[PDB]
Amino acid sequence: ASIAQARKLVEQLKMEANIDRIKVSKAAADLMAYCEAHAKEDPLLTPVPASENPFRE
Amino acid sequence: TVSAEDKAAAERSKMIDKNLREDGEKAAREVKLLLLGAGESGKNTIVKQMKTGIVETHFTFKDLHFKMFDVGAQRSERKKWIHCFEGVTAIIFCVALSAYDLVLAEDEEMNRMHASMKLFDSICNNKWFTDTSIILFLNKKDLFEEKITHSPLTICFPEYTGANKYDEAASYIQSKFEDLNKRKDTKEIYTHFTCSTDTKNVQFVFDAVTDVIIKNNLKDCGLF
Amino acid sequence: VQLVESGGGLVQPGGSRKLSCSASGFAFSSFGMHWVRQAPEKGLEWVAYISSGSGTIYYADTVKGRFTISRDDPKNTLFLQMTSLRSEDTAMYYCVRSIYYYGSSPFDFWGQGTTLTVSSSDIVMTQATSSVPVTPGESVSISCRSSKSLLHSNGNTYLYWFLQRPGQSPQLLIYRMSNLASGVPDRFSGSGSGTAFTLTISRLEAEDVGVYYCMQHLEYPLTFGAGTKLEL
Amino acid sequence: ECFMVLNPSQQLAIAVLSLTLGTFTVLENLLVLCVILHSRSLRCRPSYHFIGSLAVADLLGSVIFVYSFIDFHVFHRKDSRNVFLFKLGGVTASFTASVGSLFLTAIDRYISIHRPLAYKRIVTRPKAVVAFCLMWTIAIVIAVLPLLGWNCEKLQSVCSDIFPHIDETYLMFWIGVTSVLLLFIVYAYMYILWKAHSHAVRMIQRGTQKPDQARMDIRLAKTLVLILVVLIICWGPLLAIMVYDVFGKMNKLIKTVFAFCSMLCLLNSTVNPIIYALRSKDLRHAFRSM
Amino acid sequence: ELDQLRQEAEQLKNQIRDARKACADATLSQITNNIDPVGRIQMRTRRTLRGHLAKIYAMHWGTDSRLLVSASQDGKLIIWDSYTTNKVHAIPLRSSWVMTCAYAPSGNYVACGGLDNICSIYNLKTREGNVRVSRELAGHTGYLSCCRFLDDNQIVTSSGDTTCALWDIETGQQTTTFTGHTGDVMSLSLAPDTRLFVSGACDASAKLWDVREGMCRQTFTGHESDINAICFFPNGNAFATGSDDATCRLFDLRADQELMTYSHDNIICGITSVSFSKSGRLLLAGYDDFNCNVWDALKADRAGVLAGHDNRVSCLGVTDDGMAVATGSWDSFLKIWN
Ligand SMILES: CCCCCCC(C)(C)c1ccc([C@@H]2C[C@H](O)CC[C@H]2CCCO)c(O)c1
Ligand SMILES: Cc1ccc2c([C@@H](C[N+](=O)[O-])c3cccs3)c(-c3ccccc3)[nH]c2c1
Repeated sequence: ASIAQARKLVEQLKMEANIDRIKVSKAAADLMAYCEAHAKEDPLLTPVPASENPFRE
Repeated sequence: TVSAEDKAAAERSKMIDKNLREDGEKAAREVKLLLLGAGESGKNTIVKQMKTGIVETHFTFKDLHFKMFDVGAQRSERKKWIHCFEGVTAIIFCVALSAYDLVLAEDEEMNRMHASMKLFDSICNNKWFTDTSIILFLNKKDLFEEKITHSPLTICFPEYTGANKYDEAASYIQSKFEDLNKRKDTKEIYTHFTCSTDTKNVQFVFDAVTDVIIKNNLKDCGLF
Repeated sequence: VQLVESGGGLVQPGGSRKLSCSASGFAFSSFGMHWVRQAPEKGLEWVAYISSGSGTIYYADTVKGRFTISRDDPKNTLFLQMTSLRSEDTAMYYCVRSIYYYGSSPFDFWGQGTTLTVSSSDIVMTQATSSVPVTPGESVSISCRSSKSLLHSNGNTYLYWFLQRPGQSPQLLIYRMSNLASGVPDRFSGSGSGTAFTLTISRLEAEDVGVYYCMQHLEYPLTFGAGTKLEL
Repeated sequence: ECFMVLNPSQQLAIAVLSLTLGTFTVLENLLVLCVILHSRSLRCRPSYHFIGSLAVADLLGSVIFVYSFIDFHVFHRKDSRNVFLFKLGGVTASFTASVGSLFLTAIDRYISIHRPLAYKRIVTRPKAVVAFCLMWTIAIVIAVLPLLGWNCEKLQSVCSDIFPHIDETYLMFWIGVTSVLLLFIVYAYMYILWKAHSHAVRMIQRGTQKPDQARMDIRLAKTLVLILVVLIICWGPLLAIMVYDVFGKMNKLIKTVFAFCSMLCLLNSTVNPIIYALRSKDLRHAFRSM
Repeated sequence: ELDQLRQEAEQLKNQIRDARKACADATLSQITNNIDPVGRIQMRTRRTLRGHLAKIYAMHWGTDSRLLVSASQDGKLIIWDSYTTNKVHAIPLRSSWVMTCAYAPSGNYVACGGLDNICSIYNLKTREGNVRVSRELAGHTGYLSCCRFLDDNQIVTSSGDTTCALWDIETGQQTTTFTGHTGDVMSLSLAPDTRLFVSGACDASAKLWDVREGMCRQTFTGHESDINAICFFPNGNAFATGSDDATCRLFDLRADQELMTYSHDNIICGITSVSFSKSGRLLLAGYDDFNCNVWDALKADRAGVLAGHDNRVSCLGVTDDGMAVATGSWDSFLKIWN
């Protein structure tokens, strides 16, 4: 019933409300730092010369 | 003239191309008929007359193979998977024609034909089927004509103004949904007035698709 | 998974004969049909070929106009027909089917073969050792050399390291680059450096001791090197 | 000899009207080529392939023919036999290509009307391009090869009278081919209407549902009577004077009436793309959208 | 009795958004700025494929970073060799209507599934030289949305009703069932570490699902329409959601908030697919405006259009190392940019 299904909903919301969270600045900076770490091996980002020549013919 | 690996790996493309081009023209000889409209009303019986998920039915006559896409038990959003059926030749819509006389309703004090109208307006103005001509079937003719005598039609809808004859009362409600069409140039609506004792209830639609076929060719060559 | 081979016996030169192989209970409609001949004192050499669809047939260095492959899978008619048979053809034959993909394992499975007695710019590799006496309990390390550049522009070098247990049929060890094959224990290993190729066996058993052979062929003719039979 | 039967009073009028009609032809043909050659989905079907073939053939033929005609009459350049025969080949090649394009369009529509189930595979790009190239090769061959060998000075020729240096046998060959292709076009456009009317009658008789009359047959008649009327009114007298040319009777007026009948030959190419590439609902919608 | 239940419902709902509101510090644009943009960067098609007869719906890369798989309206699943354009082999399906195809990390198996609410799994590396149906999971009443292998033995599927299911290959019985979203589910992306996954729904909701625990870890609400595509960051702690309202958005798991919104006034039509590349630098999106945009994740500005498709772009993909970029649209061609 509506009352029976309301218990499940309120339980889900109250178990969701207590989950841990961190600031956006630290999470955003991780992706920016992640890009710098793997920046070198990015053929699409920095055009790699034709020394290795993939997909040639 | 490459190495031993490539001289034998460029023959794999040859066989796969020959299989693909051979099996791509075998499925181009079949017509595809959608049934986005209600089918559980009376069209099941019609399916049994010719001979959960998408229900594919295969039949044939007059050297044409028809693929009926009975979408009955999907029970999901009708907008997400509707573009997958774009390009079908025709859409078979079905009405039981035994509701105003019976006053079956049960849609929270609402007659079923208001819902049927709503469905017809939703499907006839759809963007994916602007070039597809709906084909409408009406079933349960005998029951309707036998119990129309005592049934007051004006009570359900006061807009009607006519007698109780079976061969004039039913014609009024056809425009109710037919006039809802916003594009009368190409999206024609057909009717057959099927019966459960009727023996030739599929030949009609066959003729219909021919009218859709030949005209379609005139769109390509340019005679129109 | 299995081969049914028909052919054998004693014949005379000039008499045409057909040697057939069938792969019942096994899909073979898209398999190349390498045919291999046994030298009692030397290595195996490839003698006939046909590809998928019967659209390509090859031949060895000195066999043009002598052999012919006929393949027809509807009736399981897959055989070799002999033309202009000569006396010096007393040998045994293997039939190996293999097809080529990316990442595939060419020559992954081998047939049984059959013997046959007859009344009486090619790339050549060098075997480091030959006719080595057999001794149990000793790890095996065998080297080989190539006449020309192994590395094709596609980057797929030909490094065949076939092994033959004492018995009826051989098995593959390395096919392209130091990669193990199917149906073989992990004790075996292979490696290469430039024109130097190496086969290694560390653990020994009643089945680890056998004969070994190598191929590196960018062209159509395929032929082993000198026989390195330990039993000899 | 001298076949320039001309008076400047009408010479100026003929020159200016021929120039105006040629400008009209090149303008409309350029517009048709621009609308078709977008390399979009329109290019896919062979019908627009044939339509563009007709458009480009008329575009080149009209300008070449008008340039040659103005150079011949208002400048009186007699030139030599070699250059003259080469110049006259282009007009014949262009006209034969145009008739072939009309024949191919008529055949395409005949196939569409006759059997509609298999039309999507019967007419396909490979067969279309094969027939296209075959027709072009036949046209160019009949245009250039016979003129190299067949000469009035050679043997058994009266020089075709009105034409300067044409054999009597060569003149009769072209007329028959053109008449046969025109007759086939007429037959196809008549059978299309016959089948459409039969289908409409079958639809009405059996009682199936779906402009009070038969919209299909009436619309097709309205579309396909104008084409026949235009074709007849454009190539009626020209195919008759050349027959009278074979007869051999020479008059002062007949040269003038032939010069006047050139109007119809140029007007046919003036008007054909207007009735072909614009009457189509698909083509008209494509032009309106883009 | 229902009044207090509803009251506590909006109280709990308001509690969560208040916590989210105080968590935000600054916009992503102000911290991702002050650096040089990639600029105008587009490339021609180095390869171009063929063979399909109808519109393609899904296609997946491989672990070897060369081999490919593709699925279309017709019952064909084709295996592609990207370097040399030759078709490795083709697999006939049982149902034409398919939306899901996937390639196993080991390369032994492939997964397919469409409108029949079933998930078929075929075996590639077969000793008998064929491709045979290894498994056929049937535990849904609807239509599959996305399939992503978790391992050689665990597969997570998204049903079309409301749910997701984590399966076992040997036994068709579901190992775990995730319920919620109060509506249909369209997209399902799986983390690189094979421990978490997300899902996009037709109710503008995105929920984190715990693979082992089996309960909703987090719930994300955004966009005013359906969600059609989602894909994890290569780091594995973020994702991007494409919606039918012609706007993409960026979400971070620990942040639990919106970061970046990608939209253009020129386009009004929605996104069909989204994908990433190496280092998470180029967010590629395939729309239904016949084009396929490529925008920086840090800066939403345009950086290149891979025009050249005659219909709506349906699929995407990138190599494991980040070398080439495949595509695919409702025209039967399947291009491989590089
Ligand atoms: C025999 C080839 C048939 C092509 C029909 C072309 C047409 C009938 C329109 C035609 C042909 C020739 C002329 C002039 C005819 C005069 O007898 C001599 C000078 C010609 C000038 C054309 C130069 O290209 C013409 O006005 C129309
Ligand atoms: C100004 C001009 C340009 C091209 C041509 C051609 C041929 C070209 N050629 O030499 O084959 C062409 C026809 C159509 C397109 S190009 C003929 C010609 C045609 C048939 C027989 C003899 C000559 N007169 C021409 C006059």
